[PDB]
Amino acid sequence: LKCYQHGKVVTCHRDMKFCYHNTGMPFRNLKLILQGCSSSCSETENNKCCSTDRCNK
Amino acid sequence: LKCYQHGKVVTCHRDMKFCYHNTGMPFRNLKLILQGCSSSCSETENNKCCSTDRCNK
Amino acid sequence: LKCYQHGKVVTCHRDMKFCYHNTGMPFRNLKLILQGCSSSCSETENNKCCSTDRCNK
Amino acid sequence: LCFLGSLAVLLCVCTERVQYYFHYHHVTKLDEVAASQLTFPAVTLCNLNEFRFSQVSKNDLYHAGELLALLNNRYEIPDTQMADEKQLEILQDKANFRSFKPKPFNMREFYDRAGHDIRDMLLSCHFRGEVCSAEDFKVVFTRYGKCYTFNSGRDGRPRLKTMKGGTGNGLEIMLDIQQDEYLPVWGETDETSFEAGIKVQIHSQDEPPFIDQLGFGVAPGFQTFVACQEQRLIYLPPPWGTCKAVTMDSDLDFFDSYSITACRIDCETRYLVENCNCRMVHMPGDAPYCTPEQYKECADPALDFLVEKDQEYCVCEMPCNLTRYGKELSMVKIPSKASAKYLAKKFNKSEQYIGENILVLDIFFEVLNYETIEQKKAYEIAGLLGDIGGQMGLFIGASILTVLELFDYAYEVIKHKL
Amino acid sequence: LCFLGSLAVLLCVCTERVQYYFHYHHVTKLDEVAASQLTFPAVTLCNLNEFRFSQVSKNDLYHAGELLALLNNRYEIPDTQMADEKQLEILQDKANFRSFKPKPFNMREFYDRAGHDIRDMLLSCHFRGEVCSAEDFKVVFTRYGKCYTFNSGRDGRPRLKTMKGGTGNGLEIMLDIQQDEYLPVWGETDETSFEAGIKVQIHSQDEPPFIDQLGFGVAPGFQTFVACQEQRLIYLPPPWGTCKAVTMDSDLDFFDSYSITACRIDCETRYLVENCNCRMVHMPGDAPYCTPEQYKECADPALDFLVEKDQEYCVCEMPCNLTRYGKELSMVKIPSKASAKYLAKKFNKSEQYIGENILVLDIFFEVLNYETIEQKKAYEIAGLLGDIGGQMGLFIGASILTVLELFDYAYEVIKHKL
Amino acid sequence: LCFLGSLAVLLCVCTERVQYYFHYHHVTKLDEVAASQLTFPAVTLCNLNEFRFSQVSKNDLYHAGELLALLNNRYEIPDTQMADEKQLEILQDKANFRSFKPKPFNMREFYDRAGHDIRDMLLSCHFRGEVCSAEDFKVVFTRYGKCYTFNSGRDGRPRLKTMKGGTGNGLEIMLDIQQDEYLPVWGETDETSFEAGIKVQIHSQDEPPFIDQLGFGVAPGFQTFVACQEQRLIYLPPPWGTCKAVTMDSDLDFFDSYSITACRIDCETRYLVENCNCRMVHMPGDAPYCTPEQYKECADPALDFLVEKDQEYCVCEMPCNLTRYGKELSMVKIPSKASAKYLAKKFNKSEQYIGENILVLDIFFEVLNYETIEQKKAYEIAGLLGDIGGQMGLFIGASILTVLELFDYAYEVIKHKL
Ligand SMILES: *[C@@H]1O[C@H](CO)[C@@H](O)[C@H](O)[C@H]1NC(C)=O
Ligand SMILES: *[C@@H]1O[C@H](CO)[C@@H](O)[C@H](O)[C@H]1NC(C)=O
Ligand SMILES: *[C@@H]1O[C@H](CO)[C@@H](O)[C@H](O)[C@H]1NC(C)=O
Ligand SMILES: *[C@@H]1O[C@H](CO)[C@@H](O)[C@H](O)[C@H]1NC(C)=O
Ligand SMILES: *[C@@H]1O[C@H](CO)[C@@H](O)[C@H](O)[C@H]1NC(C)=O
Ligand SMILES: *[C@@H]1O[C@H](CO)[C@@H](O)[C@H](O)[C@H]1NC(C)=O
Repeated sequence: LKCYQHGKVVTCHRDMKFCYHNTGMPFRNLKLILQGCSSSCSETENNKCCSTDRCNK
Repeated sequence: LKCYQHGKVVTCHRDMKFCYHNTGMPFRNLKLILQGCSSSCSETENNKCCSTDRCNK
Repeated sequence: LKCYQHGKVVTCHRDMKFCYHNTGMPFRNLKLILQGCSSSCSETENNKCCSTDRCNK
Repeated sequence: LCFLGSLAVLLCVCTERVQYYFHYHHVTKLDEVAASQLTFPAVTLCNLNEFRFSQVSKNDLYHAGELLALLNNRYEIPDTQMADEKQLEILQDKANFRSFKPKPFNMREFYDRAGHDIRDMLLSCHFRGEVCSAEDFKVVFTRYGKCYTFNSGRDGRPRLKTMKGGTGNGLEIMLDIQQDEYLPVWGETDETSFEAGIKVQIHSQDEPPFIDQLGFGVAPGFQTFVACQEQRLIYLPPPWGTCKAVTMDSDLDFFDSYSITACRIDCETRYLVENCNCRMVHMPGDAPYCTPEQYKECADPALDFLVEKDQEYCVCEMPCNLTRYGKELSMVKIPSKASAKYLAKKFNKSEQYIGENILVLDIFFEVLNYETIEQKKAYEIAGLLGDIGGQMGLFIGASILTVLELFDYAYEVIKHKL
Repeated sequence: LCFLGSLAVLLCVCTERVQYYFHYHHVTKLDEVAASQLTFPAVTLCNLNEFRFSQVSKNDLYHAGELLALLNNRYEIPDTQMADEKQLEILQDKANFRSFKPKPFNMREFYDRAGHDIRDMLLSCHFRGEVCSAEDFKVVFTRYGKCYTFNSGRDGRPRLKTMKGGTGNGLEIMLDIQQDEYLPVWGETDETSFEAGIKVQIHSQDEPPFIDQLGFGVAPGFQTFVACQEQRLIYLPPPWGTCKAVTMDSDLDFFDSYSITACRIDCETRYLVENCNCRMVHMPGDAPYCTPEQYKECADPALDFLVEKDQEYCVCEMPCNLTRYGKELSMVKIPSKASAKYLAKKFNKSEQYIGENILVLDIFFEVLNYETIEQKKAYEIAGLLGDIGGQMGLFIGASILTVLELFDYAYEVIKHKL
Repeated sequence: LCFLGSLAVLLCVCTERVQYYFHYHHVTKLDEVAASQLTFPAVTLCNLNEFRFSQVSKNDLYHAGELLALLNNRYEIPDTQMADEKQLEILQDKANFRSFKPKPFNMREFYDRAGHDIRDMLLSCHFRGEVCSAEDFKVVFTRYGKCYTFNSGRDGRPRLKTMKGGTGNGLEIMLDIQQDEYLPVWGETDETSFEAGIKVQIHSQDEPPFIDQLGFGVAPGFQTFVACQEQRLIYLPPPWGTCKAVTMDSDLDFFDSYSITACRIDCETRYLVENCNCRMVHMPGDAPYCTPEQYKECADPALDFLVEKDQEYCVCEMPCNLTRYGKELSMVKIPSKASAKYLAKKFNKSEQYIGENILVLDIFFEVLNYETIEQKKAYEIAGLLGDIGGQMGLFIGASILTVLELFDYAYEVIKHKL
């Protein structure tokens, strides 16, 4: 799995599953922008947990 | 060599020779009870330095 | 390369080139006597930077 | 005429290559698995003092005055001379024995209230930022007295994990060792220990702690970053190497899993029960922890024979799922001149008490790595026939089919010829 | 009738031996190259305090009183209670704000004059006997504040070398940590650090320093011989192992070479610029170091989310030219009772100031060795056909020429026969 | 037409496989031999001071006042200013030289009575419980002055052994370093050493001690458990690796066995005897230890050229029976507040003298293991013909018997045909 990180292609660890994208997860008085590799999806509003390569665009 | 230790079968080290049994070796105001692997026999009264497997019963 | 060191044959390191002999290199109020392996020659007066084996005699 | 002379050249190379199999040689392979989850190793820690001074009573002094190494065998303060005045005043007052009636005694009860409680040793336990507390420490018993254990894995609590490196992602324990309440040492014995610090052993969850013979030390007044790097070992069963790989029920008389540390404790329990039916409080079993007066006849010299035999009396072998932990210390002086008057105000203590009795452990993984060192058998049976055919494919050329059809050659020799 | 029965014995051994190739097993080899020249590893060192006390002004307190963790959000001394009298007198005098007009602020300017200058930290830098000086230390910026770097290799200065072992052939740095000018800590926060010492990370020249997560510590008042032994690592590209072996332009957005440390800094720069266009002073880039009041809304929680996610948010892989450095500490107490009154006279300082604020690093190679650990692929393609022929030279006897001339056998089967 | 086209495919694979032999590649194998007996490594230890202060006389000051680095070249106290009053009173009284007649001088006699006697350094030597004594320490001479050696193995005493792990089964040496009798350091030279502790090198019995360039340090006021784990190394002779495996008489001009440490001392002895027929007291030989006034012309700069050449002047190679010793320190603060007034009463010393000048080494094996790392040649001659036959058994099918009977084919070509 070789999906993106802020404009750089980066392979994941071979134990790690599908990656994701998020313009959310507020956590404070703020609205974060996250993108990276992952192992657990929590798709409610924008967590695009797509298991295809180069999916986060 | 796989002789006993207080009711458990236990292999010795491959450098170690015959094992033994002893209801003796006083050493204090007491009469000890010993059993284990060894490399030197001192058979005077009860040191059964038998080189057969499972000999200490 | 297996040239001498004060009367003992000694191989050099395989990265190290020609060895030498010197009854010079004053450096103080003295006139030194040096002999050993080396990697750079500076032959002015007596630095016999000969690249043959057992050359320093 | 020459085929007989090349078969012996085959037979010499075949005999050495079948004896090369009977050496059971083995090579070893080192990897670095960049893992993503790692289990935290179980940290245990013991104070270097066995019984605190301000929590022993008259009957504890009357029943075990010689086991405390404080009293005379005829029940007096033996060398009460030129030690102290505050220690000596409280000593003779709790050693009067003027019509002091005795009480029922129990050694396991003595170690539960005269050791070191963790509620006043520990000041701040941490884990990755979230605030650890006091009841995460499973109490254990070993030879230094009362000892605690972080991340035990037993009694229902799961095994904690970590997923980040660096110094901010492990324990940060600000302990306190209380040097004032150590035992007075105005006497002189063979077991005398002048030191004052904590012994800490890092191990996996399956072995019981063995602080007597495997733990390092951490000095007070020095915060010590202790790195870690988890290793994994896989050894081979005999005759390649040595294992107790049969893990159905090998020697687990009081435990569940097998380990080289748990062998020696199970040894020293089964030996002592065969002598006077005792066990010490650091010995797991079911026979009763025996009376202090009975300790002096049988239980003391039976174990002091073990430290004098000049051999490991009870032998065993290592298992082959061993996980060690390599460590790399470093020290930083803790009670700073900027930070002196805050810690004395907060923990309600003196100023000079800070610079002597404050210790800060800090244990963390360095890089999330996995250094596995395993043994593999280097000449298996399936490589024997594969290497028996390199030379007969070169020397004589004959395949085994030329020997397999040589059976069909024999039909015309025993049936038709004779 | 039997040749069909031996071909399946060949086909089973051939299928496992072509699947043994698809495991991509690898063995590793350890050498000890007795080298003759070795490059000195770049030593960096940071004080454990971020901003000195005696070099902050009114406007620095007015603009960043909450980032200093010294002031109230409504601009007062919050817990100014029972700390000191000399610290408290100078504090309220530089925190009056009675018609104190503000000034233009810049955080990069604040760290250049309120950190720790090396001209009064360092006292005696050495290298193999010849006297090192103060301007050999390239200034760097990391999370502990202002940090220095010996033997950087950048900015035109070449990489220094060493050619002899022993303690007399490396650095001998008599530092001074100045515990008087630490920040007062009468408050209490989550980032509070009571310690007082130097964190020192030894690394190769290509990685930027990462003192937060890889450096050990050296306590003051103790000269610590720190040995070294240079290792070299060669890992393999996938699917054998993992490398970013393509080094044309992999991720070097602000650096030139690739390393596992420089991945995380390049990660945390590119993440923060995608949130509020800031960067901290320890973040290489081109976007502006942003205002202190803007740090409190966006820049603070965006990075404190990173220390709370409980995963490495940005992943990458190790390169395969790694050179680590194994270390082995040891300590010797420096300010001797013979040498007390000379150091206080020479450096013009007190007596008790010596035994608290003097540190002597001493880093040197032990033996000029080279411990290389490389990975080699253990079943290549050229060993496949070499080991496909051991069994067919044994089972059936047939070479591939008997299959190569079997094509010439087929000319008499399709042309002449049919 | 095609057999010529498959022979070149054989010839390419055969040429690379005979050049693979000429690389002399080698793999290395790591075991863990669970041994039962282990020999104790020879511990040496040196104080960091060369000559004690209270045992030098007038003529020692008159003859070697400049070698002591205490006097003026025109025989005066050079910088006798603002050091001390008790040191300065005894200094000018033993440096009067008012009609002080000189005496016959000998440097070897000076080091035997002005170094550090072990009878007042050592307080309690132990070994596995049984009480070690003072005369087990063979006196040796190295560059720090007078140094001692436990478990030497020479002079008739056998090599001691150990058979149990743990902290209670090795040395427990309560040393004393006597900081009061260090040299006064009110001057300033290049060799000035402010520190005060013990340098301790653990080595095998065959190498002479080399404390200058291989030993760690132990600080006073800290009991340091020093673990050990015995390694064994087997290197290979050239052209596989490098050995001086010929051990008949290689370079043993003043020793018996060969070692990389004993090479450099034998070098620096044979070099200095070729310059002015001197030797220092730490140089084994037969030429006389020369006069102090003669040291200043020839013997001083001939050796200070050696520390300036920026190369190892005399090279050699490592042997291949090397036994190293890996170590892992840890520290515990010794003079406890409970144990302060006993040690001051027993050894008849002050209270503040205890916390500065008491050191407790403690060296012990951790687990009775044996980590052997040996080099084995990976492509021998007997594997060459074994791997020359995998391809000719596959490419052409021809055995060497088809070449061996090709000689019998040639009888019908040169005799009958022509
Ligand atoms: C023991 O080792 C085997 C082989 O490595 C492994 O699969 C297994 O999980 C291990 N068992 C335990 C309980 O660790
Ligand atoms: C704080 O210490 C003093 C001094 O002994 C004591 O009187 C007081 O009770 C202590 N406070 C608490 C809450 O323990
Ligand atoms: C990277 O590794 C290769 C193979 O070991 C080596 O030849 C090369 O010099 C290395 N490059 C750098 C920049 O270190
Ligand atoms: C030396 O220290 C004293 C004490 O503060 C000071 O007055 C004096 O100026 C200092 N000397 C120098 C050269 O800094
Ligand atoms: C040298 O090495 C050989 C081979 O390992 C060994 O048999 C021999 O005992 C060693 N000799 C000495 C003196 O250690
Ligand atoms: C003990 O120390 C005192 C103080 O110097 C001294 O007078 C006395 O002689 C010492 N005792 C012995 C036995 O050395």
